[PDB]
Amino acid sequence: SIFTPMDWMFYYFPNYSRDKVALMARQIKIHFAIGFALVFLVYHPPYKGADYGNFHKSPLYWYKYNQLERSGQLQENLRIKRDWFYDEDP
Amino acid sequence: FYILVNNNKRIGIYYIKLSIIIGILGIVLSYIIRVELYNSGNRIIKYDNVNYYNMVITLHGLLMIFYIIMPGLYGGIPLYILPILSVITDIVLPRINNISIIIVLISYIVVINSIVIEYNIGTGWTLYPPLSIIGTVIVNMILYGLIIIGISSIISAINFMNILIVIDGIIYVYIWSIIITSVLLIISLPILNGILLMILSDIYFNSIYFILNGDVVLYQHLFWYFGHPEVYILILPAFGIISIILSVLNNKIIFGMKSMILAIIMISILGSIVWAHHIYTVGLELDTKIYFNNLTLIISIPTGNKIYNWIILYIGSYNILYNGYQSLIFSIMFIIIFIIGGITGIIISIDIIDIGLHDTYYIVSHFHYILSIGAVISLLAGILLLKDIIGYYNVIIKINKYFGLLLFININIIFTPQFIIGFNVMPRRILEYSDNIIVWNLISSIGSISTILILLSIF
Amino acid sequence: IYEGQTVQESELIPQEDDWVIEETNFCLGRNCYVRFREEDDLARRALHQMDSQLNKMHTRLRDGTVIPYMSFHPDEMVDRPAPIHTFSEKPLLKWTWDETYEEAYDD
Amino acid sequence: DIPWPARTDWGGHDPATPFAELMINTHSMFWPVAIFIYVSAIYMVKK
Amino acid sequence: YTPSFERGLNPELTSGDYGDMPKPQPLIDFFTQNRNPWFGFAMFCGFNFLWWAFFGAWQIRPLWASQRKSLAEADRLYGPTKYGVGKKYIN
Amino acid sequence: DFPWRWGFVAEKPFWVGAPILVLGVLCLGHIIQTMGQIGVRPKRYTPEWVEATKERERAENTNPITRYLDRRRAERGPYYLMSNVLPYHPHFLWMRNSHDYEAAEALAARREKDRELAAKLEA
Amino acid sequence: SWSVPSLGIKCDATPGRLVKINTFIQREGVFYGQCSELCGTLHAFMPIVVEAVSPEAFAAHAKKW
Amino acid sequence: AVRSQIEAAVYKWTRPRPPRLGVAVPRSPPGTGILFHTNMQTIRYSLSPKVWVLVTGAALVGVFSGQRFAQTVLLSKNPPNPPRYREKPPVRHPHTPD
Amino acid sequence: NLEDHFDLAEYMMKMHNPMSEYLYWIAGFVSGLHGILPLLHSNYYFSGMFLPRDNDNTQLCDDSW
Amino acid sequence: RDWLIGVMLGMYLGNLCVQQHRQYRVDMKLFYLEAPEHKINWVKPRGDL
Amino acid sequence: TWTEIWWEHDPTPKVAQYRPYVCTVESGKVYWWCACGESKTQPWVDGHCKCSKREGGFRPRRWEPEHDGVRLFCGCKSCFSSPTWNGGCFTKWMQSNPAGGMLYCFAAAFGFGTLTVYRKF
Ligand SMILES: CCCCCCCCCCCCCCCCCC(=O)OC[C@H](COP(=O)([O-])OCC(O)COP(=O)([O-])OC[C@@H](COC(=O)CCCCCCCCCCCCCCCCC)OC(=O)CCCCCCCCCCCCCCCCC)OC(=O)CCCCCCCCCCCCCCCCC
Ligand SMILES: CCCCCCCCCCCCCCCCCC(=O)OC[C@H](COP(=O)([O-])OCC(O)COP(=O)([O-])OC[C@@H](COC(=O)CCCCCCCCCCCCCCCCC)OC(=O)CCCCCCCCCCCCCCCCC)OC(=O)CCCCCCCCCCCCCCCCC
Ligand SMILES: CCCCCCCCCCCCCCCCCC(=O)OC[C@H](COP(=O)([O-])OCC(O)COP(=O)([O-])OC[C@@H](COC(=O)CCCCCCCCCCCCCCCCC)OC(=O)CCCCCCCCCCCCCCCCC)OC(=O)CCCCCCCCCCCCCCCCC
Ligand SMILES: CCCCCCCCCCCCCCCCCC(=O)OC[C@H](COP(=O)([O-])OCC(O)COP(=O)([O-])OC[C@@H](COC(=O)CCCCCCCCCCCCCCCCC)OC(=O)CCCCCCCCCCCCCCCCC)OC(=O)CCCCCCCCCCCCCCCCC
Ligand SMILES: CCCCCCCCCCCCCCCCCC(=O)OC[C@H](COP(=O)([O-])OCC(O)COP(=O)([O-])OC[C@@H](COC(=O)CCCCCCCCCCCCCCCCC)OC(=O)CCCCCCCCCCCCCCCCC)OC(=O)CCCCCCCCCCCCCCCCC
Ligand code: HEA
Ligand code: HEA
Ligand code: CUA
Ligand SMILES: [O-][O-]
Ligand SMILES: [Cu+2]
Ligand SMILES: [K+]
Ligand SMILES: [Mg+2]
Ligand SMILES: [Zn+2]
Ligand SMILES: [Zn+2]
Repeated sequence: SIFTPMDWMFYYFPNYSRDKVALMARQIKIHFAIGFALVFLVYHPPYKGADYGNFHKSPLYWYKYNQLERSGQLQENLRIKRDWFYDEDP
Repeated sequence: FYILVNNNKRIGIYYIKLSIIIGILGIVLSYIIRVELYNSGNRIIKYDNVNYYNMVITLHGLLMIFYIIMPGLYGGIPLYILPILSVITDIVLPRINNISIIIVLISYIVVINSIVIEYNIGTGWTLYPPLSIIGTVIVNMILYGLIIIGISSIISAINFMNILIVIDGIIYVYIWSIIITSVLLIISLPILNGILLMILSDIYFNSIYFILNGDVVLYQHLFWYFGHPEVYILILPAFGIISIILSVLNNKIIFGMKSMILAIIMISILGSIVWAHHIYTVGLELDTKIYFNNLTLIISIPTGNKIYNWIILYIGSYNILYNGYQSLIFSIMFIIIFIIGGITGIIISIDIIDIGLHDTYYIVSHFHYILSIGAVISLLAGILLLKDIIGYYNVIIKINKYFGLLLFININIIFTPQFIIGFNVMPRRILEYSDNIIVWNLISSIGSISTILILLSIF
Repeated sequence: IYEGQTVQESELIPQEDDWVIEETNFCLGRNCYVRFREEDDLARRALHQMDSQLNKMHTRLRDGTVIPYMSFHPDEMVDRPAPIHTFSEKPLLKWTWDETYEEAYDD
Repeated sequence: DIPWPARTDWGGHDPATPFAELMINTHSMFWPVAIFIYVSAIYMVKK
Repeated sequence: YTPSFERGLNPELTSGDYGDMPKPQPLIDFFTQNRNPWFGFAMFCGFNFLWWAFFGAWQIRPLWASQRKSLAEADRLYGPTKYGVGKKYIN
Repeated sequence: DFPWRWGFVAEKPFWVGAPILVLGVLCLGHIIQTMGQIGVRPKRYTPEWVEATKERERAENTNPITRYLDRRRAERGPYYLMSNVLPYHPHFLWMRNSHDYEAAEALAARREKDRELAAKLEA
Repeated sequence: SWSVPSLGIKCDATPGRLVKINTFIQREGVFYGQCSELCGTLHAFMPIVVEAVSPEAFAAHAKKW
Repeated sequence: AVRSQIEAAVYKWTRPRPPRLGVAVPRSPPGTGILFHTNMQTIRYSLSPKVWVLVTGAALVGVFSGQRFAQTVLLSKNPPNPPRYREKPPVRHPHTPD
Repeated sequence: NLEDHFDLAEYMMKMHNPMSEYLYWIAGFVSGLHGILPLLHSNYYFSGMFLPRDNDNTQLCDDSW
Repeated sequence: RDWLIGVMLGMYLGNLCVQQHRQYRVDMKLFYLEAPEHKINWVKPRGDL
Repeated sequence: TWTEIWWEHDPTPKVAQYRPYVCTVESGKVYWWCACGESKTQPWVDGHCKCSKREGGFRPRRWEPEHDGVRLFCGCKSCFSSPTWNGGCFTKWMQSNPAGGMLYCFAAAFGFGTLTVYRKF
């Protein structure tokens, strides 16, 4: 089990956790596979994950985006505030 | 007799006595450094004699690690109480125990004799080639000491492992700490011996491993493969002592005994596969750096569990018991100090942060808080706890609140500024420095002279 | 985890209405450095040290039983300072179980 | 650029490259977490 | 220093005969430790170490007055221009 | 059962003796290390050399971000720098009247030549 | 070890390894550094000074030298 | 006057109910009074859960309310940066050989 | 025998000869000298002075002493 | 339960440094755009001594 | 609340004062502290309270200072560090008057927040 207090595992799944020695082995094996899978399935795969046009936009993104879009803040935020180096000296 | 004695308890005393004696030379070397770093410009070392300073830092590091702290925590206390904590009478291999302490002394005499007779040059305690293999004979002598010290460490590790066969009681947390430290020595020492032989081959047998077409980074891998387990070998016995002191002096059963034991085991396994965080700036592969950085952070998880288990040991203890005993204060001080050292270790584990903080005094302060304060205080705390059993006297340390307070304040003055200096930035292993770092270096120097004065008060 | 011994309600019923927890002092007394006599030679000072061992002390309860000095670890069970030979007789670690055999009993 | 007297410079100072800024921001990002770890533990060091 | 007798929130509970036992006192006495001059010297002391630990030794400033002034002039005359409140700081 | 030194110290309240000892030990440490440098007056800490460093910093625009950040912090609230109030070297005790007169003449000459070059550059 | 703290560079100069470091300097200035690997008697006496100037200034400087 | 009413209301609502023991213990025999004495090792006096929340909640409001007070009254906002004007750099580096 | 019960019986029973303690302290003192004496010897060998004068390797004012 | 106080105390003190970092990033974004401390065509090569 | 709702077999004191008693004490002298709150020579046993009469489980609490000075003594009779004061008197007061406790804790927290924020900012 992952991020699971084993006292809960003992209580709610007595038959499954009846053999504690076997249960300990599964704990090691399960987390061994996860670590192995992360390297070869999340990190390794080549030429993948570069579709930057498909950035995930969660509902919280749209809630804040629409709130600023409704007002002028979004337009004001995106506006370039300064595009010159020196100010004119009077 | 005095040299022929095989009694393990006597040998344990000899380890403590020898560490103090060698400690004086280590303290002298440490004092030479901070006096020189008081301000820019030479103070006690001539500009034409800068080679001596390199030897001072090299010996300061070597003596303190292999000749002072390791014998004190792994040879001194364990040889005294470990057979007592076990229900057995004496150590399993009595004759081996005798030769181990004698070996440590002979290696010390070889090292100090080399100072007097050989030309004084330095290459750091890590002995990085090619600098180590283009030096004079003092480097050859230092190698002989390390190899000789390695023999004593391994045979002592064999001695402790045999307790599992004869132990007639329960394996307490302290016993586990010593056993796992022995396991680390058994697996790490042979690797160290192999690479040290290669250093000798280049120095003395015309080998070409550390010249062009021979990767010098090869040494760093093999050395640090032993190097980092060594720091964990130093501290793990300290963890065992803290567990005993806190439980005994608070009359509280050790909470989560199995969690403590598994934490020690986990640290050793992780500590054996994270050595390359000492090699971030050499230009390792991207995936390699990510792996070591990720696994290095994981070491905090088991180390954190032990910290919290210690805290609950002190919480809720009876108020009527006097809490001003030096042993209790030192044990509590260790938790506060170790957290500082460990947290800074996690900061420098991030490799991009380490790019700026490698080879700076921030790293110095990191391992001083853990070793110079934490390990020493743990060794002091254990010796104080066993004062009645050991039976030493003629010192005022058992109930001395002035010594504890002054030591804590002044050691923090030495090494807190060194964190700040790290960002300024001041490199390590340096005698001169820019004028604008004087203020912080001056404050630490005042801290160093103050600490030495405090030691005279114990007598 | 350990949370003390289990207690049944019947075990808490007193045999008298005036029973209260016994007020026996478990402070062994006032101590300091062991103070030897100048007249005592090496042998007799050793006897003096052996007679000042806190781990040989106990507190006698009202029923005649004594609660001795106890420690979590056996390091506190040897004479202080530690003698050359400590555990001449192997310390016994007492385990408890519910198993029994008929030979031990008689009808 | 150069060290200056009695400066904490916690996390670094005076970046001149985008990578230099990254080093400082990374330390500042973790610094509050370090304080939380220390304060939470130390507050419970007591009887 | 013949401290006073503080009767407390409930005066009835301090109304008995104290004999030789000490009598309760105002809380200011605790902070002054009965005006022990050495607690006050050790007090003046406490503030000095604290000040050095967080702000540095400001007891050296009277001796550093002349050399600080020269440093201030050098920054203003030859150092990089400061703006606004930045002029208050000299390195 | 203790010598005079401990009997004297252990008699006093801990928080009376402790703060005095902390200050005393620190003061002794500073005094001990100051013994070996009485009257040492390096030229690089003289006013003339200090001014020259300021000239170099202005030309090199040294640490522009710290100066910017210091101004920003001060505008917002209370900002205190040790460098502002404390000496940066330990030889300040002896160098109240020390000067390097050779540097003063050279620096003045270079400043005069620079003024000529500036006028020529203005053209 | 070639260290320039302001540029965020600390790369070990190891025999047999030609390590590659990329940088992009944003502001002009002079950035000081020191060797960050113990290398012998004068490890403390081989500083690193890098001065960044405008591209037009650099082009003129490069041509002259 | 109002303080007394609110004080009484909070006092009544915060009186603790008997704890729901998370440990297996027997029932004390009926009619059993005081059996121990005051020389027993002191047991820390702990607030009841309701009181702890109210007191703890008040501190959280206090600390962050104080933070807002400082930021709005004691501290000040940055004024706009001074205008950047074209300045003349020094003619020569002070160490340029002559 | 009663005398042999305790390890280091003379010391533990507070009858030992003080010379043993003096030798231990002397041994520690000699160990410390291994850091100071070679410092003085090496300084003289390469400079002709046992110890430097502070900042003697840098430019000093005329009145410096 | 008391340990929660340490968590809340640590969170508050940690949040103080978050605010400082937050203001620091705002200041840095304005350095190259508006700060007069930022100068160009200023540093000239010293040349070999 | 151990005596109030958890355990009914320990003696329960009366609060003499929700503030500590300041007293000057001398090293080498033994003092006896009232654990019932009914003595009239607080914070010391007067010879007529429950502690003096050994009634209802109340006994005098022995105490001895290491050094001479002025020390704070528990008036609430429940401080963890009794006889000495450690702040339990305020804690026990908040249990009795939680509304007042909120006001003090808010005020103390407000001051701490302002000073810490003002200096760091
Ligand atoms: C096929 C080819 C054939 C070829 C054939 C060729 C043959 C060649 C042969 C080659 C072999 C030669 C050697 C053979 C050895 C035989 C052993 C044997 O059987 O002995 C029985 C024999 C029995 O003696 P006995 O005749 O019955 O009489 C004994 C007494 O009556 C009372 O009995 P006891 O045992 O109690 O008395 C002994 C003891 C009794 O005295 C004491 O113990 C004194 C009281 C203690 C005071 C406190 C000391 C400090 C605390 C130390 C704590 C750690 C101790 C560790 C254990 C001890 C280690 C030695 O005193 C000593 O022996 C000296 C003790 C030294 C302790 C050292 C502690 C550390 C010192 C740190 C120095 C720091 C400064 C640095 C600079 C200097 C560096 C050197 O053994 C001994 O007792 C004597 C041993 C003497 C030999 C020791 C050799 C040491 C060499 C060290 C290396 C030096 C090289 C570099 C030189 C540099 C100089 C500066
Ligand atoms: C596809 C491939 C499949 C392959 C399948 C292969 C199948 C192999 C089956 C193996 C079955 C083993 C059966 C024997 C079990 C052990 C029994 C035993 O030792 O009897 C005691 C026996 C003494 O007899 P006794 O009188 O019954 O002892 C009474 C007790 O002393 C009195 O104590 P007590 O009664 O209070 O407590 C009893 C017990 C108390 O202790 C226990 O009960 C411990 C129980 C757990 C042991 C570990 C089991 C494995 C756990 C799973 C690990 C899976 C990792 C997967 C990784 C996959 C990656 C791909 O005591 C002991 O066990 C004492 C011995 C402990 C030695 C530990 C040495 C360090 C090893 C690391 C510790 C284990 C960490 C596991 C991982 C932790 C993190 C999750 O011990 C000895 O004879 C001592 C000999 C000492 C020799 C030392 C020198 C050996 C050479 C060293 C070379 C370097 C080693 C490097 C190690 C690195 C470690 C990190
Ligand atoms: C910056 C000013 C510097 C002043 C100079 C330094 C003066 C010396 C101070 C020495 C203090 C020692 C205290 C005892 C050690 C602590 C152990 C402990 O806590 O356990 C006690 C006790 C445990 O039970 P126990 O068995 O009775 O004690 C065992 C002892 O360890 C057994 O140890 P023992 O055998 O050695 O016996 C010690 C015994 C006897 O202790 C003594 O003799 C100490 C008596 C108190 C003296 C305090 C003098 C303060 C003078 C302040 C001057 C301020 C102006 C400076 C100039 C500013 C210019 C801008 O202690 C007691 O009876 C415990 C009393 C409770 C602790 C009181 C600590 C706070 C005192 C008030 C500090 C006020 C600072 C204001 C700063 C304002 C700056 C502008 O209960 C506690 O743990 C107490 C909890 C904490 C209560 C106090 C809370 C802090 C005070 C309010 C805030 C103050 C800061 C405001 C800043 C505002 C800035 C704008
Ligand atoms: C880190 C520091 C801070 C630490 C703080 C924390 C500490 C916490 C506490 C730790 C406690 C740990 C456990 C302690 C257990 C103690 C058990 C015990 O006492 O065992 C009994 C044990 C022995 O007692 P025993 O049973 O009566 O033994 C009877 C003997 O076996 C038999 O009696 P005997 O009379 O027959 O004895 C034979 C005696 C025969 O005696 C004599 O004949 C003596 C004649 C007088 C000689 C005196 C020395 C002369 C020196 C002259 C120098 C001239 C220089 C000229 C310079 C000219 C320059 C121009 O000696 C010998 O024959 C052999 C001597 C060999 C060893 C001594 C070596 C000395 C150094 C040599 C250096 C060589 C350098 C060469 C370099 C060349 C390089 C090329 O005690 C000791 O050995 C003494 C231990 C003392 C310390 C006890 C612990 C106290 C607490 C710690 C205090 C602080 C210490 C700080 C370190 C030291 C700082 C300097
Ligand atoms: C109302 C007041 C203000 C409230 C604020 C609220 C804030 C939110 C928190 C949540 C709300 C809390 C509300 C609680 C309501 C009450 C609930 C309850 O049950 O009450 C009854 C309950 C128990 O009642 P009881 O059972 O009757 O017993 C009451 C007794 O009084 C016994 O009481 P106790 O045992 O609970 O005593 C607690 C004591 C217990 O503490 C200990 O025992 C500590 C022992 C170890 C001390 C270690 C000292 C430090 C070592 C440093 C190492 C280096 C040394 C260098 C030396 C150099 C040379 C000199 O805790 C402390 O002393 C606090 C330690 C906190 C961590 C310290 C480290 C701060 C580091 C911050 C980051 C630094 C970055 C630096 C950046 C650069 C510079 C700016 O009492 C409480 O809950 C009391 C809570 C009060 C805690 C106040 C702590 C304030 C500390 C402020 C630190 C500020 C740092 C500023 C710098 C920041 C830079 C970023
Ligand atoms: C006893 C000695 C000792 C100990 C225990 C440690 C422990 C650790 N060390 Fe240390 N280290 C040294 C001695 C030691 N080290 C020495 C001597 C060097 C320099 C060698 C040389 O270059 O010469 C060094 C160098 C060193 C480096 C830099 C190497 C280099 O590039 O030069 C790093 C980098 O990450 C590091 C990391 C760590 C970490 C992550 C731990 C961890 O074990 C710390 C874990 C502990 C904590 C984190 C605190 C406790 C936990 C908590 C409070 C809760 C959980 C916390 C978090 C999740 C953050 N060490
Ligand atoms: C155990 C190891 C240990 C210990 C205790 C110390 C203690 C001290 N060290 Fe350190 N030090 C190292 C290990 C240690 N050191 C290492 C490994 C390096 C890196 C080497 C290298 O650069 O290659 C180093 C580097 C190092 C440097 C950097 C040198 C340079 O790069 O130029 C400095 C500078 O001040 C320094 C100072 C100090 C000081 C002032 C003390 C102490 O004075 C601090 C306070 C301690 C005391 C006042 C003494 C207390 C008593 C004991 C420690 C002995 C106790 C004995 C028993 C209990 C038996 N140390
Ligand atoms: Cu090159 Cu150091
Ligand atoms: O080594 O950490
Ligand atoms: Cu490491
Ligand atoms: K120097
Ligand atoms: Mg390096
Ligand atoms: Zn009473
Ligand atoms: Zn109270």
